[PDB]
Formats: sequence, C-alpha cells, structure tokens
Amino acid sequence: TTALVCDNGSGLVKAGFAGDDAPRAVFPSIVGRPRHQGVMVGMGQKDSYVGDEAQSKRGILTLKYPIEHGIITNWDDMEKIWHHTFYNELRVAPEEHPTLLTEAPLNPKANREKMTQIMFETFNVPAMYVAIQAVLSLYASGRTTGIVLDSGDGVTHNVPIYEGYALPHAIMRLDLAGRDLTDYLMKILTERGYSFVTTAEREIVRDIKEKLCYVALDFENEMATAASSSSLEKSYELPDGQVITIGNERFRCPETLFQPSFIGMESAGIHETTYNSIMKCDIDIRKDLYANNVMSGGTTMYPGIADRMQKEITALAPSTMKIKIIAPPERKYSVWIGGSILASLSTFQQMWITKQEYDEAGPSIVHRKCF
Amino acid sequence: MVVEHPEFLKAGKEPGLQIWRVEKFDLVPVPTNLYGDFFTGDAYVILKTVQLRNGNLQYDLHYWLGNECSQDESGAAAIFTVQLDDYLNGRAVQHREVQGFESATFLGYFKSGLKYKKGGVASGFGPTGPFKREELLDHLEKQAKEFKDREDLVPYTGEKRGKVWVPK
Ligand SMILES: Nc1ncnc2c1ncn2[C@@H]1O[C@H](COP(=O)(O)OP(=O)(O)OP(=O)(O)O)[C@@H](O)[C@H]1O
Ligand SMILES: [Ca+2]
Ligand SMILES: [Ca+2]
Ligand SMILES: [Ca+2]
Repeated sequence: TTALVCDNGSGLVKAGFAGDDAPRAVFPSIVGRPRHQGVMVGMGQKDSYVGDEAQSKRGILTLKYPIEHGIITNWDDMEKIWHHTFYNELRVAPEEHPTLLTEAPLNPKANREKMTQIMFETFNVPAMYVAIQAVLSLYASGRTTGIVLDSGDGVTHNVPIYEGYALPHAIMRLDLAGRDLTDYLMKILTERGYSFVTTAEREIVRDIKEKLCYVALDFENEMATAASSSSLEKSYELPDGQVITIGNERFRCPETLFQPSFIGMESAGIHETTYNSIMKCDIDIRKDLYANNVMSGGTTMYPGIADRMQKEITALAPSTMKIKIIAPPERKYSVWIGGSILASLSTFQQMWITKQEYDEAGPSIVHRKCF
Repeated sequence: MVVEHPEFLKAGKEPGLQIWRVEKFDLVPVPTNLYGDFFTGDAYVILKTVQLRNGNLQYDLHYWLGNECSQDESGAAAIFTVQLDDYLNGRAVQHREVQGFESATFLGYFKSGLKYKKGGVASGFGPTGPFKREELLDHLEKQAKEFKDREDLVPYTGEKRGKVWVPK
C-alpha cells in the first residue's frame, strides 16, 4: 500500500508517491478554456484543459488558477486539478491510496473541511491527511525548530516553528511572490524595449527570470556597476534564435522581495517580515529562530538571496545573535519531500484520517486529527 | 493518534538512556553494547530520562545527525522527535545535535566518550540586431499551432465516488 503526496501551490502542483525522493509530476496549477476565435463553437469539443496542455495552448485559452495566494478559492476547478493529477499524471485509482495533501499556513477552517470532504466524497480515498507546507519544509531540513521563509508563485510566508509546531500568532503573510516578479520583469524588459506582454511570450519572461536573475548583496552598488560598465550584462537567446541583452533587470527584479514598493506595494520586504515574525515570538526562543532560518519554495531560488538575507537580518538583530540561513538546493520541492518522509514513517499509520472515521464524524474531524 | 509503535510504548518508562537509529523510515533500537558508537552515515534519536525528586520523570530528546546521513534519515529523526515528545505529553526538551558540534550535555551521556564510525544503513528513499517582435510572435504561434491535444485523458465529470456524509 503506497500513499500519495500532493503539494498544491498557487502556480504548480507537485505530486508523487510517499517514499520517493522527489515528486514524479510537477505541472501548472491551471485550467484553460478556449478563447473565442470568430465562430461560436461547435460542441463535442474539449471545452477544458489542465496543467501542461493548458500551458502549451495558452495562446488560445483563458487560464484560471484555482489557488490564489496559496488558498483554494475555486473549488470546482480545484476538483478538476485533483482529478487530473490522480488519473492523468500519476495514473492511479485514488480509492486505492492514502493521500497526503498540504495546506497554507492559516488556511481557513472551512477550507480544510472542504478539502477533506472532497477527498472522501468525490475521490473515495481510503485515508487522508493535511499538513502545513512550511512545517513539512522544516522537517525536510532535519529540524524541529526554525523560521521558514516559504515563497512560491503566489504567496510568501514567514512561519516560526518551535519543537515541531508553528506559532500561528507570529506567522506573516505577504501577497508578493514569483508571479509578481515575473509581471515586474515583463514590465522592466518592456522599459528596455522588449515588450513580452502577451500570454504567448509569458514563458520567455519566466525563463529569463529563473535563469538570469539574482539578488545583489548591495543593490545600489550593483546599480552603479551596471551603469558604469557592461560587466553584468547577459545575452539571452529567444526561441526563434533572436538574441537579446539584459542588464540591471537581472537584479532589479528580485530586489522587489526586499523593496516591494518597486511594484507599488506598501508592504515591508522579506527581511523585515522575517525580523517582525521573530519579534512576535517569545524572547526565549528567538535565538533558535535566528540560527535556523530555512528557505523554501521556488522564489527563494535566486542566487545570492541567502547571503543577502544573512546580511539584512544581521543588521536588524542584536549583535549577540548567531544568524544562519539554510537554503537547500532542492528547496523547490522541500514541502513535497517533507510530506514524502512524513507519510512513509512507520508511526504515521495511525495519524491518517480513515474513511470510516470520516463516514462517522464528517469533515470536522480534520481539526482534531490534522493539527 | 496515538502512535502505537512498540518502541514508543518502551520510551521513557524508567530513568536511563535510550538510543534508536532511523532505519528505512522506522525507529529501531540500538543494541545497548553499541551505545556511543555512531555511524556518520546515519541519524539517531536519543532519550535521556532522569528521575525528578518530585517523582516525575524529566526528558531530553536529542536527534543526532551524521555528516553523511540522507535527507530521509534526518527528516525522520526530526519527526520522530516531535512525535515522541507529544507521546510524552510535550514534557521533553528537544535538541538538534550535529556531528562535530554536539552539546556538552549530549557528549556527557557517554562516559567513555562518543565515537564516530564511517558507514550506515541505506536510505529509505525508493548579435541579431534590433529586436524584431513580429518575427518572435510568428514563431511562437507556429509552435503553438503544431501542439496536439492529449487523447488519453480520463475526463472529469464531477462524479462523486465516495459516500456523502450526513449529520445525525
Ligand atoms: N530558479 C528560479 N529562480 C527564480 N524563481 C524561480 C526559480 N525556479 C522557480 N521559480 C519560481 O518559483 C515559483 C514556483 O515555486 P513553488 O512551486 O514553490 O510555488 P507554488 O507552491 O506553486 O506557489 P505558492 O507557494 O506561492 O502557492 C514560480 O514563480 C517560478 O517562476
Ligand atoms: Ca507552495
Ligand atoms: Ca544512512
Ligand atoms: Ca517538549
């Protein structure tokens, strides 16, 4: 009997089998429906697409994302994604597999219940469990105490965790993450004369972002280097063989994480929210948080971000603090890997919500068993 | 809950030192004659139980991570530690111990001095001139035109396969 692990994010589904060291299926968390092309369709037609297909056909589809800022908001399309994940990507019968799902920090009670309800009533799973994403990442790093910076495509959180459990009162949420950074990079490339603003061009912008962007250790110094020389420029080959040149856009883009005002957001940057989160915690545990800042999620992947965070937190913290930033190379999948480990433990068997427990108690059991 | 694992049932029942090694996603006791001889390719969980004068037992849980241990082992050691603490009603103080950086307290559990040895149990894991935008767009569209829909899909119909829960 093999359990499934599904880590649903705003941008990407990570799904696979408990016990594997990585998700077997990683694909866009999107449902696409055809745009009008001049004639009313015209039935019997595939009226929807999910994941990789939807992305490939984005030019002629309108895309919807069922998860917004890490929270499930379109339940109909979320069910479609889960269905597609089981049957068309993992190719399993859900009724044959205990299923571990993940959730955002501070996920509303009603949402946890609906997830539970859908897994049992729609997919007839034999058992299920819901774990907090940042906590899984912390476990994946081999720690029970630390503060996670989890930053994906739709949301960034600071989550302090002590002796295994998140401290909800100190969690910080920032609605600024990878999609905003892609939008911003598109904007500043347009400023430079490269207008990549249609859905067809979006993937070019994401690729430039993931390949060429980096966090400067000292931003304003870096800006001066870029103005004073061509030493930071990179050429980039477009899919049609055209070659473009980009300069200070490389580090301006993720600077936004530290300076959200670059895209007009009034929020403090991720170094300040990290500090503010720690400062909401008991003084007695702060030392352990400072020494265990764990980065999780794809938007923490920028080269130089760990060193930059190390610098900023050091400036904010008492000089007596040992500051350490942990940024595993596999951190695009650290949530998923933590779930894979958890669901594999000999001790996890009695932790699942079983079908029978659900059929007797109903969705509210999730608040007592997934805690 | 609760974890019904045989080693949980034994944990912290009396004053002493108990050591387990993570082996393929399980918590396996270490033979007592090998206490203190740590495989650097492995992760361990250590429970020190001390009799308090008030009659209660005091608990310190240490999870020890060898330099070469795999991510499944270190992750499991951390999770087992949380689980054991919860089983012991949250009373245990948790400690992360890294090879080469162990606490004085942990080192003091081993009166002949702890020793390292290489090895361990295997992981449980199974240029072109000015930018011509029109040219780029034509290319992208040509690529898109050639994309064919998957024909192998199980269609989503919104069918409910499980039993609908009704309150009593
Ligand atoms: N090397 C990289 N550099 C910068 N960003 C990256 C890199 N690799 C991935 N990303 C970004 O990470 C995001 C996806 O990460 P992840 O899978 O952690 O997010 P998610 O779980 O879908 O979103 P969220 O947690 O916000 O709900 C995308 O914005 C993607 O462009
Ligand atoms: Ca995520
Ligand atoms: Ca090992
Ligand atoms: Ca405790």
